[PDB]
Order: sequence, then C-alpha cells, then structure tokens
Amino acid sequence: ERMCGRMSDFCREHKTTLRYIIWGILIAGYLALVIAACVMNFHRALPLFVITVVAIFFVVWDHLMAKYESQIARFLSPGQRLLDSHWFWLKWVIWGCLILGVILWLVFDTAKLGQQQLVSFGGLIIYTSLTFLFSKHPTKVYWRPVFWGIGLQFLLGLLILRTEPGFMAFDWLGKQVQTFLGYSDAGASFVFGEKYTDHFFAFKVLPIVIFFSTVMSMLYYLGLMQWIIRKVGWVMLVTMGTSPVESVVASGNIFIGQTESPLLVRPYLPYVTKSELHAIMTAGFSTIAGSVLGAYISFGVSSSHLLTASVMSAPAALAISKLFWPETETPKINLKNAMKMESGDSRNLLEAATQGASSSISLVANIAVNLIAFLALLSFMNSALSWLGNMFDYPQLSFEVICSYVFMPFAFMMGVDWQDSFMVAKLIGYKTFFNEFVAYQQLSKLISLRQVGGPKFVDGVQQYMSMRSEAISTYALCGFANFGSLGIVIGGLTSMAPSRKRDITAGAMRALIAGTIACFLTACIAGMLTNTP
Amino acid sequence: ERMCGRMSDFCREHKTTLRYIIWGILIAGYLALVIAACVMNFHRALPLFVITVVAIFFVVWDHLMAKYESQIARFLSPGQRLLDSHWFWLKWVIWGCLILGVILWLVFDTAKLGQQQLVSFGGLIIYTSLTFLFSKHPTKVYWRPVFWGIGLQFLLGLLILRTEPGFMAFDWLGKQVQTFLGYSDAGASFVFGEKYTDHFFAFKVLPIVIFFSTVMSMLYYLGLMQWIIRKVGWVMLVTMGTSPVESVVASGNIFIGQTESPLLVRPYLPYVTKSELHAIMTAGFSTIAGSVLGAYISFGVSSSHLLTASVMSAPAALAISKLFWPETETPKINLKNAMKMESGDSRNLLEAATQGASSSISLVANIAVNLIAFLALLSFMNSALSWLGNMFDYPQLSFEVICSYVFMPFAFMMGVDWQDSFMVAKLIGYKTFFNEFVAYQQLSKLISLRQVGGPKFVDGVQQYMSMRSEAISTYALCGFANFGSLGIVIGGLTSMAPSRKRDITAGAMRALIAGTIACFLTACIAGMLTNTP
Amino acid sequence: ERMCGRMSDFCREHKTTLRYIIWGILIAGYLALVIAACVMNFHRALPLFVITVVAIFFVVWDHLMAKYESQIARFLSPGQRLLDSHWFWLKWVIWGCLILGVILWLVFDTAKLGQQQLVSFGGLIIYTSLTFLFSKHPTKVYWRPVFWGIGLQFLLGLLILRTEPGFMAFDWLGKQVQTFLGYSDAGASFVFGEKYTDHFFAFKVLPIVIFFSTVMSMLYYLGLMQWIIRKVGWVMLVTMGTSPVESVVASGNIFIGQTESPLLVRPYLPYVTKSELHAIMTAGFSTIAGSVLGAYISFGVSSSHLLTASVMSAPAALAISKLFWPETETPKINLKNAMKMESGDSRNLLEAATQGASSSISLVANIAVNLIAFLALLSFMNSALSWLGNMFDYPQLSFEVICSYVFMPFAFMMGVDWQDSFMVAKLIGYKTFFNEFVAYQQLSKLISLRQVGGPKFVDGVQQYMSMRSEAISTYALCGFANFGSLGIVIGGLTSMAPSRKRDITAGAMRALIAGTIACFLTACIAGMLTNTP
Ligand SMILES: N#C[C@@]1(c2ccc3c(N)ncnn23)O[C@H](CO)[C@@H](O)[C@H]1O
Repeated sequence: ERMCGRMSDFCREHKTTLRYIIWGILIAGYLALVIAACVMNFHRALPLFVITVVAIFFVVWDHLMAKYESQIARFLSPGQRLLDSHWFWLKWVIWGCLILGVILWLVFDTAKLGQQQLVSFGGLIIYTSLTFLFSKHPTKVYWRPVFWGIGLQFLLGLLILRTEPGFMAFDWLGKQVQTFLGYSDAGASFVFGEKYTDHFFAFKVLPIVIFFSTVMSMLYYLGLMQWIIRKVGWVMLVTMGTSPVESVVASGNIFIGQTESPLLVRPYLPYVTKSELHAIMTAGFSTIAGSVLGAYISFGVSSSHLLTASVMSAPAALAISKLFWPETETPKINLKNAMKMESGDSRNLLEAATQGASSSISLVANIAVNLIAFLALLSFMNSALSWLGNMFDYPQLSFEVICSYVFMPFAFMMGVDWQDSFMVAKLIGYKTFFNEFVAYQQLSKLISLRQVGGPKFVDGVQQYMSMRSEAISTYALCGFANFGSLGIVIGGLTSMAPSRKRDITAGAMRALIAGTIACFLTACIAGMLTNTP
Repeated sequence: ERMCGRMSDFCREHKTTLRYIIWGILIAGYLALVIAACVMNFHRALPLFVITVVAIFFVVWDHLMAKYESQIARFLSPGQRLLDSHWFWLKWVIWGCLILGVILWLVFDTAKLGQQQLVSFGGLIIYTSLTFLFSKHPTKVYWRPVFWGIGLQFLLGLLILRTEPGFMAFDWLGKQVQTFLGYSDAGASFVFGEKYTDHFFAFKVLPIVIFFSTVMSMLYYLGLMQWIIRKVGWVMLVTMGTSPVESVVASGNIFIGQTESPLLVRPYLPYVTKSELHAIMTAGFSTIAGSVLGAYISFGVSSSHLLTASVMSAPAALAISKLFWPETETPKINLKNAMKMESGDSRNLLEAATQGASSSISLVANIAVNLIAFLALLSFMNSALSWLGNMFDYPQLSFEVICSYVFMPFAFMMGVDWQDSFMVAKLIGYKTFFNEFVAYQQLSKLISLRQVGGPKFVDGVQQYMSMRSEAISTYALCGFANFGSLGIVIGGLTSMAPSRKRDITAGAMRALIAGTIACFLTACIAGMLTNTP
Repeated sequence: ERMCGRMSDFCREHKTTLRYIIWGILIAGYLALVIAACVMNFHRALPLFVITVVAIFFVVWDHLMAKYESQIARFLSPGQRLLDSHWFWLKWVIWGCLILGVILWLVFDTAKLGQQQLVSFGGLIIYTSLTFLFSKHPTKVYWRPVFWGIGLQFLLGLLILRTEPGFMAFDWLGKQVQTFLGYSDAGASFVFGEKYTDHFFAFKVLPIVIFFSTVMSMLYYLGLMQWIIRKVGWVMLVTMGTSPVESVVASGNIFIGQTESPLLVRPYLPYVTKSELHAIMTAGFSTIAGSVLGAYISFGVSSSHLLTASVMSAPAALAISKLFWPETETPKINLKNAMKMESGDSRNLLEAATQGASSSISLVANIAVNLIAFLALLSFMNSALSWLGNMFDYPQLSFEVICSYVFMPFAFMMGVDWQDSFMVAKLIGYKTFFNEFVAYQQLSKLISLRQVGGPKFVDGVQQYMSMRSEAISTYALCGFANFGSLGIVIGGLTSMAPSRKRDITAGAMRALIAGTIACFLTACIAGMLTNTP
C-alpha cells in the first residue's frame, strides 16, 4: 500500500492549505453565482446581493475587531482619559440636556397625541417608583443600569414605532415569519392527512412549534444564534454596565426559552451572585421563546408587535432586576468566560435537526395538557361562581367579572382608556393565573371581532376594543410569567446548579414580579408612543 | 431607609397577630356573605349553609380532639377496665347475639328475596373458606380483622343499598361526578376543535382523566384527601385492629392508584413486615383510582355502584390480606408515623394543578397503547381459534366461549342466575386477562343493549342480562388486578424500597389473588343485598 | 395443619415427576386434538399437521445435537483431517470449479436476460473494489468472509427469486404478514373511533407498529427469536468464519432494530475489538426492524422483496464490514458466551405484551415528529431553491432535481436503466438525507402511479418506472442508514458500554458507509437476478 502511504503523507503535510483551498473554491463559486445572477438581471437579484454584501461586511468587521483590538483600544484610550478628566463638570451638562430633551419631547408630542400617552408616562414613573420602594436593598441601588435600560427601550420604541425605516423593516420581518410558519403544513398534511384542519390547534399549530424548535436547533448548531446573542449582550453590557453573565442571559432569552437560556452559562452558574441569579430568573420570566412565536402569530396576534416586545423586554428585564435586587457582592465571572457558549453535541446539521425535533415532544405535550386542565378549571370555576352568585340575585358573577375590577388599575396606568381597561384586565388575569396561551387566545378573539366590523356594543356589553389597546395588551402579555411556572423554573435551575438550591428559591417570586413589571413597562412605552386612531 | 427598617421591625414583632387578624377578617367576610345569602333567600341558599355548618362542626371537633385527647382518654379508661373485667363472660353473649341477628336477617330477608341471595351468602362463605384453606400460615390466623371487615362491609351495604337516606346520598354523590366530568369538554373542544367527538375515546374520555388527575393533585395539595384518609383509616384501625401503615394505605387506595398509594408511607416502607407488604399490595390490587372513575362513568357504568364498591373494597382487602397472609412478626411503625403524610413540593395551588396535569401524560399514553395492543391480540386470538375450531366443524370457538365456561362457577357463587353467569364469566375473563377497561366497555355495551329494549334473545343468543347481574358485575370488576400489572407493581414498590426486593416479589401473586377474592366478596355482598326485579 | 404439611412434603419429594407428568398430559391432549382433526378431515387439517411435524422434528433434532455433540464431532473428525491433508492441492480445483460455474452462469443466463444484469454484476464488482481500495487496513484483509458472504447472498437470491419452491414460500410468507397487520384495526377503531381512517397515517399505521412491537416482545419472551437467531448465526459463523459476537448481532439485526440488537450481547460489549464494534454498527445500519415492516407494507411496498432484502442484508453487512475494517486483534469472547442471550425481566406472557406496548410510545412519537420536521424542511428547501433558481430563468431547481444527477451513477451501477436511474437517484437522496420512511412513501407513490395504468410521460415528465427498477429500489432502500441516526446510535452504544466511547465514535461513519454499500450490493444482486418484463 505504498500509494496509500504516500497519499496519507501528502494529506498530513499540507492539511491546512488543502481545506483552505477547498473553502476558497466554494466561496469563489458562490460569488460567481451571485455575480452571474446580478448580470442577468439586477432588480430580480437585489436581495441576494444585499445579503452577500452584509455577510461580507460582518465577516470583515469581525476579523478586524479580532485582529486589531489592542490597537483600537490604545487609540481610544486618550479620549477616555480626557472625558474622565472633564466628567466632574460635564455630567451636569449632559444630564440637563437629556432632561430638557425629555421635557421637550413630552410637551411637543405626548400632549399633542392625547391624555392617554401622558397617563402611560405617569404609569411608567409609578411602576419605577413602586419597584424602588419595595426593593431588596433600597440604599444599594446603582442607578446607571435603570436609566440606561429605560433609555434603550425608549430609543427602540422611537426607532421601530416612529420612523418609516424601522417600521418597514419590522413589518417585513414579521411578514417573513408568517411565510415561514406555513411550511409545517407539508408535514402536518402527511402525518394527519388532508383532514388535519378538522382539529386546528392540535394538528396544525403544534407542528409549527415542532418546526420552529427544529429550526432553532439547526441555527444553534450553525452558531448564528450565539453571534447575535454576543452582539446584543455586548451592546447591553457596554451601555448599562451589567455583568457579562446576566447580560448574556438576557440577550439569549430574547430567542431561547426560560428553561434553556441558562444553559448558555451552565458551567459558571454555581459562582454567580444572588443579584445575577435574580436577573437570570427575571429575564427568563420577561420574554417568550422563538419556538412558541408561530403559535401566537397563528391566533392572529401582530407579529411585528411580538418581535418588538421581545426585543424591548431584555433591557427592561435587566433594569427592573437591578432596581428590585441591586448588587451587593463582587462578580467573579469575566467577559471571556461569559461569552463562550458551549455548543451542543451534534455531529452534523441533520443530527441537530433531529435532536431539535425530538425535544419538542415534551413541550408540545405539556402545551396541550396544561391548556386542557386550565380550561376545565376555568369552566368549573365559572359554574361555581354562577352558582354562588345566584344566591344574591347576581348569577353573572364570574372569573372575568372579578378580574375586570381587580386588575383594572394596572391596565389604566399603562395608558388604556377607561372603557378598554376593564377588558384588558381580563387578559391580565388570564395571563397571571393560567398562562399566556389562554390570554392570547382571548386577545385573538377580540382582534377578530374588531376586524369583522360588527356592532361594538350588544345589549350594553362591549364586544371589542380599540387597536391601540390591542397593541398595549400584546406588549403586556409577551412573557412566560405565571403563578404556575415557578416550580419548573426552580427545579431546572437547581438541577443545573444543585449547590445553589437555597438561593434559587429565595428570589423566584421577586423575579416573577420583576418580569411582570418589566412587561408592564414595555407596554407603558408602547402606549406612550402609539397614537389614538 | 428608616421607614423600611421600622416597617420590618413592626412585622417581626407581631407576625403572629397580623396573619391571624387577616385570616379572621377573611373568615368574617365569608360568614357575612353566607348570612346575607341566607337572609335574601333561605331555600335558595340552603346548600351553602349546610356546607358551612358541617365545615365549622368538623373544625371544632378536630380542635377539641387535638386539645382534650388526654382528658377524654382518662374519662374513657374506667369503662374499658370494667368491660375487660366482664369480657370473659360477656363475649359469649355478644357473639351469640350477633349470630342470632345474622340468622334472623337471613331467614326474614334473604329467603324472602329468593334463592340467588342465599347463593350469594353461600358463595361468601365458600370464598372465605377457600381463602383460609390456602393460607400462608393457617395456624397463625387472627380472626378479629376478618370478621370485623366482613361486618363493616355488611353494614356499609345495608346503609347504602337498603335505606333511603344512604341511597339518596350516594345517588346524589354519583350525580355530582357526572356533572363534574363534563367540564373537561371546555378544554377538549379547544385543543381538538369542535370535531373532537369524531374520535370519542381519545379526544373526550382521556381529557376527563387529565382533569381528574389535576383535581386530585390540587386536593392533595389542599390536604383534604389526607384528612379523609386519616378519618377512614382510624375507623378501620380501631375496629379491625390492623397496623397503622396497612390501614392508612388501604384507606388511601380508595382514592389513589396502586402505584401512588404507597407514597403515603414511603419513608417507613423498608421497616414494614411481610404481612404489611402483602396487605399493601392486596389493597392496591383491590381498588381503582379516582383519575379513571370518569372514564368508567362515561362508558355508562353506574357511578353510585362504582363509589360503593370503591368504599367497600378497603375492609374486604384488609380482611382477605389478613386471612391469606396473617401476621407472624412484630410491627415497628406506630400510629403517629403512619398518619403523617409528607405532602408534595408544590408552592401554590396552580403549581399543584400543573404538576397533576403533567403527570397524566404517561397515564393516558399507556392506557391508549395497552388498549390498542390488547384489542389487537384479542382479534388475532379469536381468528386463530376460529381457524382451529373449523377443523372440528365448530368455527364458533372463541375466547369468549371458553371464558363463558371457565369462569362460570365463580359468577354462580356470586349469586348470578344460571343464564347470566355465563355472560358474567366473559367479563371476568376480560378483566383477568387484559384489564378492567375492556370488561367495563363490554359491560357498557350490555347495559346499553338492555336499555334499548330490543329482543333479549336473537337466534338463540342472549343479548343482555338483568340489572342485578349488571350490578354484581360492576362490583366484581372494580379493581386493577390483572396479570399484566404485576411487573409494574413490583418495579414501583422495589423502586420505593430497593432493600425489600426479595420480599416484594414473593407475595405479589398472593396479593393479586387476594385482591380478586376481595372484589368477589364485595360482589357477593352486593348480590345478597339486591333484589330481583 | 398436618394435611398441609403432608401435601408440602409430597410436592417437595417428587417435584420433577409431577410437572413432567403435567406437561406430558398437555402434549398428549394437543396430539389428540391434532389426530382427531386429521381423522375428521385431512385436507382441511393439513397445515396444523405440517406445523406439528416440523415442531417435533426440530425438537428431536435439538435434543439429539445437544446430547450427542461429542460423538458427532469425533465421527466427523477423520474426514476433516483427510480434507486438511489434501487441501493444499484440492483448493485450486475447488476454486477453478467455482470460477467456471460463475462464468457459465454469467454467459448462459445474464447475457440472455440483457445488458442491465451484466451492468449489475459490474456494479457489484466495482462496489467491492471501491470498498477494498478505501479500506482501513488494505493489507490485513481476510478474504474468506467477503467471498462467502457474496456467495451466500447469491445462493439466497437464486433460491428465492429463481425457483418455484422458494418463490411460493416467500410470497406466502409476505401474504401472511399482510393478514397479520390488519388485526391492529380492532384497537385503532375503538381508541380513535370509526373515523380513524380520516387520519390514515397517525391513526392506522402507527398502531400497526405498536402491535408488531408487542408481538415481537411476546416472541422474545417465548424464546423463539433467540432460537432462530442462533440458527442463522451458527450458519453464518460456520460458513464465513466470523466472530461469534458479530455473527449473533448480524443475525439478530434481521428482526431487531439497530438500537436494541446489541442488547443481545450487552455484558460482553466492553471486551469486543474495534473490528467487531464496526461490524455491529454496520449490521445495525444495514437492516430494518420488524416493528416498522408493517408500515412499509401498508404504504404499498412488496412484502416479499422486503423480507428477502432483510434476510440478504446480514451476510452483506458482515462481508462489507470485514473488507472495510478487517480484524487485526485477537477476539476474546467465545461461542458459548455469545449464544446465550439474557432474556428480559417478564414474569408472564401478558406482562411481556404490556412491556412491548409501553416501549412503542417513544418509537411512534419520534417517527411522527421526525417526519413532520423533515417534510417541513423539504418544503422550505424546495421553495428556497425555486427562489434562487428563478434568478437564472430556471425556477424548476429543486432538491429532487439535484439528487437526480448527484446519485444517478450509484443507481446506474445497480443495473437500473438510463431513464429510471434518475428517478431512483431521487429515492436514494431521500433515504440518505432524511430517512427511509420518506423514500418508501415516494416509492409507494410511484408504484401506485404505475399500477393505475395512466400515461407514462406527461408533458415530457416521466410518471413511473418499470417494476424491476421498483424492486431494485426496494432492495436499495432497506436500511436505517442515514446521517441523522449517527448521534442516537453513538449515544445508545456508549450508554451500553461507557468505557468504549472513544472507539465507538471513530468507526461510526465508516459503519454507516458500509451499511449503505451492503444495501447497494443486495440491490445489485437483486437486479442481476431479475428479468426485464
Ligand atoms: N412547558 C411550557 C411552556 C413553554 C412554551 C415554550 C417553552 C420553551 N421553548 N421551553 C420551555 N417551556 N416552554 O408553555 C407555557 C405556555 O406557552 C409556558 O408557560 C411554558 O411553560
């Protein structure tokens, strides 16, 4: 086998150049395809050219930052020194300018829009005051992260809701997801036949969850998700000054679920402080996964609003966590350790797809079993309350009626008008007690009722609410927080970090309340930026 | 934060009085609601008043027993001493009176009712004799528990089947469960659509199991189930003189499945004796779980009879366990240890509901798969026996035909008339060989056929049986005793108590036979108390 | 209890004779039934008589071989010595005779049949040459197993495809399975109602898998499967000279899935060599399981061809494993250790049935979820490729179009004609990239399209292929070899043998390629033996 030996020696001698040449040939072929498509027709091939240009730009940027980090840091250093030297007097000027800008924006936009947006701003202030008053360590509050998170939320709201470029970009991004969720019909029709639409939810919606889980697993294998998570987490860390671990987990929670987000920093969980653990739990409670976004879109909820709320939740979660439970210890983990995210054990893309598919079985089973149990309990409770109510000549007593009054003040502070606050209170109660699926189902019912165009009041009962109220409800309901998800979170986090069982249990309720408050703050900003039609 | 410190000091100083005052205010509000409902209309608010009165009575009784236990015991002591002093001669008088009462009841009721009830009594005697003859230690039999269990069964049968108060109470209780099982339709319609009735069993019956599991978990969290179990177990322990652990497990098995009832005494399992272990297994085999009651009621089986058999099974299970495998060791566990039941790790009611919901997944999956496999095996066996039978010009040979003859003597001793004994034998075989679900499905088929009113014989084949025979079959079929559950029972019990693997395996078959015999004894009593229409 | 003591003493004294007498009485009863059936009518009772005769013959044969092994070996020894003495010169005569026979068969059959069978033979030669060239140790090849496996495949093909007895036997065997898979409808109708056919795959096909899993578990409990596996494994071991462990695992893989076949030799896995491990993995990848045979038959794939491919795969798998990764170590395990197969922990037949039923839950769930995910990914990829293709005025670009050209050379070497090679390439790609379920679904689509009789070309697109091409595709697609199962295979094998994790990972890809090559070799033989209609 002399030929085999010679071939092996050749491969060993120049292994690096051979694979590099192969990759270069593949890249050249792709570029040739792109240029040929552009030559044949440019308007038709524009999106491919844009994607290629942005990919090349990001690759070059990443390479340059990796290679010239020290030089750039040294070049930036003198400016930082001068700014530190002049900061003692420049801070007052900067703060005064920011306050003046806030006042001018309020006076010239919010007052023009109407009273409800001013009420939204007041509700944001009140939620922040309430969070501060019931803080774990009111005297140890570091105010930089809170104001920076609120400012980042406000900037995102202005960019996405008050500008044509951002509005078009997010409308397009939402429209793409609707196209993407339709592909699961191919599998659903085969597995469940052409009559799979006879049982809409079980045989059409859950397959969307399965497909999205599979796609998320494939993306995680490809490493794009860690790239985006690192970008957003670095932005938050440099702006808000938060710890690398909590910043990374908050950025990840935008896409990944509550129970699978901490796995990004699993090795370092035992050494985190109490504040970081509370922030991790708050971020988990304040966002929704990407697996269960197609399910919400299928009901009829706006995709653009869901994406915007998911993006805005992370800074809100971090700010509310820092205000509610400020840091009183020294963080141990560093940026390099936090940013490295151990990828899963998948040998190839198809194995990653199969692993993502397999994991969805438990998720889709629980999603249906919990819904069955909660809807049965709701029907039983409504019947029991009607039975009790009839003894006072009030057989209309129900869970919805009680929620309409208990949670109305929370909806009013978010900027919902008086009439629609009682309807939003019912959704708030549904989310708080059972889960977000039950609340989004009712929200989709109301959206469809409005879109039909029928009478708004029948026998004195309001049938649907305004579109701004619907948007505010969508922002408020975008989370994983409910009184029934505390046990699974505690169990999973203890399983990842058994030594920290005592600490995990202590802050879980505060993290859940912080998540709800962060969702309400995002809803407050959305309400204060939207206009009354 | 001086105000925060002062508030914390105030809370710490008088924590006990603050929560007590809050609870008192809640109780006062509830009482105000009840009295207002009664004032506005009394006949309409009667059940609420009754529930409040019984709850207050039980709370006061429990408090008094807890506080004045020593005083009551001391007050009772002299009477016990006098009774012990005179017992050597009073025992013959008491036993003679009981025997005379039994004879008088037989002569003046059973003979009047007909021959079949005398046959039921003879079958009860024969089953007890057979249990004694094949006993593990025939010379070590303690006869108090056997006679006390039989007497308690007879008293329960007289109270429930032969008196208007008990009959009305149990009919009402059964009717309430039928209303309760309808609530799962709310979840079933949403998850599976409005066409969920196109697949009746999978999309309507199993959700009832899920909802019942959720409700049972919520009740166990609330602690009412332990209260009722403790009451019934104390009654049995004081009457039959059984060990606290076995009494508690028998009482619990009325509501809880065989595989979860032992969890009530999990810490003390390693120290139980062989007789207690056999009694635990017999009780598990002799009763059903509350989660599957809804499916049986949905098939069409009488709810009142199911509840009565479930209640009567526990004393029968304990008596048959004690007779078949009497105690030859010294029990180690005491009443206080047996009665304390470590509750689950649920932080709030909604978490308990979600945990109950999640557990039901495997239950329903196993039920569906087992039914599919058993029905396919039944069809294959029937086809194979028809193929074999045709070689003797008897192509009618089938599993049902063989069962009609093999198990007919067991049905006849239970008091079923000659014609219907062969039909009950088929149900007995179905239960013995596959499970109680198929036997109850066939029983529901027969009940529906009778209720239609069609011809009783078509081409010489009997289509349905009498209602007394149906009741006797319902009593006989109430149990999880089948050859296929021996493996799972042994696995679960060994998992709870690994050290006792050798002992668990030894008595499992005897416990299964004891459970079947206990079910047959309950059927015998039901038959001897029912009348021929 | 003197009577009980005497009975126990009697039972202990003559335990062996009592059970032997009972078994003899049962056997006498069975023989009486058989003889009576034969007397009443012989033609009607013929199959029962045949089954009884074959069972008696096999029992007597097994007893004689067990009892007289040493005597038979000694009697055979002198002939072996003479053959060894004369082998140095007789080997050339034997090899020349075999080569002449091969040449004569080629010239007088293959040339007559047509060019395509000669191309199949050339493809077999090319596949063997390619396997040799890329071998792990090309200089350590032991050529006995390769030639013996190829000869055994050729003999099986001649017996089953070129003789009336074998053809009738295998057609009958396939027809029996079609009858057997119909029994699951009894359970499916009850669990899913009479409308279970509204969702054909989920509510009719998976229950077949459940029933087949249950039947396989019952057979494994009964010990017939080990009997057959031992017979086939001894045949392969004596002919090919393979190690006992690899022979036993290859024989078992004919009926058992890749993930459960190694459990037959679980205790001895840690001491196997690298070559044996590679052979185990190749055998697992080169065959299908009996649980999924029913689904494939339900789709419309020929049952006889599936059975023949499953039988032929084992020698092909072993030969390709030995050629690709030859043995360079000393095997430690012996025949006696390999042949003993520790049975499962099932106390009775019904418990075995329930355990087989329970295991099927994850199998069917994973099948359904993987199918949904793969079909959704296929639809998304087809849409993306159409979007990319339209930029070159070729919107017809698709995954199928690319596969039709990428894998066409593999199909052509198997003997498929030029036109149908492109269609077989699509099925090859489907199997390689997602699984064998989708490829078989497409094959059933094509088979139905051919069986309808419509036009073969519509607008220049071929609709269906010849029946010989369908048979070759059926042979080629019989295997669990796909990129997505590498992870689960490695995980399961490491779980069984944690110490061998490093060795398991190294050879998994080579074992998958060897399995694919073995499937292609079986397809090559099937093509070279079939005729063009
Ligand atoms: N279980 C679950 C959940 C869910 C949805 C999506 C996920 C996910 N990606 N990872 C873990 N959980 N998860 O369903 C409820 C309603 O949507 C929620 O409260 C979650 O508890």
